Amino acid sequence: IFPKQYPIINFTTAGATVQSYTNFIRAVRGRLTTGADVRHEIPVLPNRVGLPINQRFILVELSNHAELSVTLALDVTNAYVVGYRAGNSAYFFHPDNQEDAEAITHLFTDVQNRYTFAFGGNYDRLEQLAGNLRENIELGNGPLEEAISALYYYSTGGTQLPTLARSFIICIQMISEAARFQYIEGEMRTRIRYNRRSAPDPSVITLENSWGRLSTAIQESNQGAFASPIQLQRRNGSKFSVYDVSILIPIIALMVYRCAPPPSSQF
Ligand SMILES: Nc1nc2cc[nH]c2c(=O)[nH]1
Repeated sequence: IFPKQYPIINFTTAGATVQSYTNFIRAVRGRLTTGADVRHEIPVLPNRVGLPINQRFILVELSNHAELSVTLALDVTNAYVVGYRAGNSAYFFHPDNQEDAEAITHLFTDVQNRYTFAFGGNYDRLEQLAGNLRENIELGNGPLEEAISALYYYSTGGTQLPTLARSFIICIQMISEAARFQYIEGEMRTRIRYNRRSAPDPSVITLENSWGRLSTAIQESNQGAFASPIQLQRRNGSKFSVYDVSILIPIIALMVYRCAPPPSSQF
């Protein structure tokens, strides 16, 4: 066995409800952030520069309403889905650097088959493969159910890259993005609430694209005041500017490490 297995969080699309979903998201958030290091009341993700391999990844066990199981590997430093496991085969996205590649080799070391995609796992690449943009890809418990099915069957011959990519895009938003933004969590919650399945509107997309920007601004903000007005998008697509972190507090839940903690008065 591998010395100390990474924490595993489970979820199932079977009898999934708003409650179970909320629990899942809160659990993920709790495993990502150590609780400590919060800038302007918002918790920050662990700094990779000094983060040991053992406390680098979080496993997410996704099960279908038809005995299908798949396990995603979440990068604790940015809630980035690095890869997944199905049956006895592990698939990882092409790393952007040797450092991460070195870390990736520690995932699912007990599988018989390991494969590394030539393409990256970032939205821009995935959308090209899926032949569909996020704004045209539906989200919800249903789509998620189908997503798990595709991912699992990839290791058996189903393959179909367009579908495979689409599945990833779905899982990422419903898990990673949901844990990142309390707002996105709500969107998914409403969808599950009414057994709905719909594509994400502008406001959601913009947030996903601006996660890094926001994290930076909030950390380099003079006591909450942003150094420059950040433009965001509304549900109808209309743009608006944000000047203070206060407005974003109930929206964003987690931020990626950017600036080094100043006098850390952690009390
Ligand atoms: N792999 C991957 N993970 C995440 C997590 C948030 N956004 C993304 C993304 O675009 N790709």
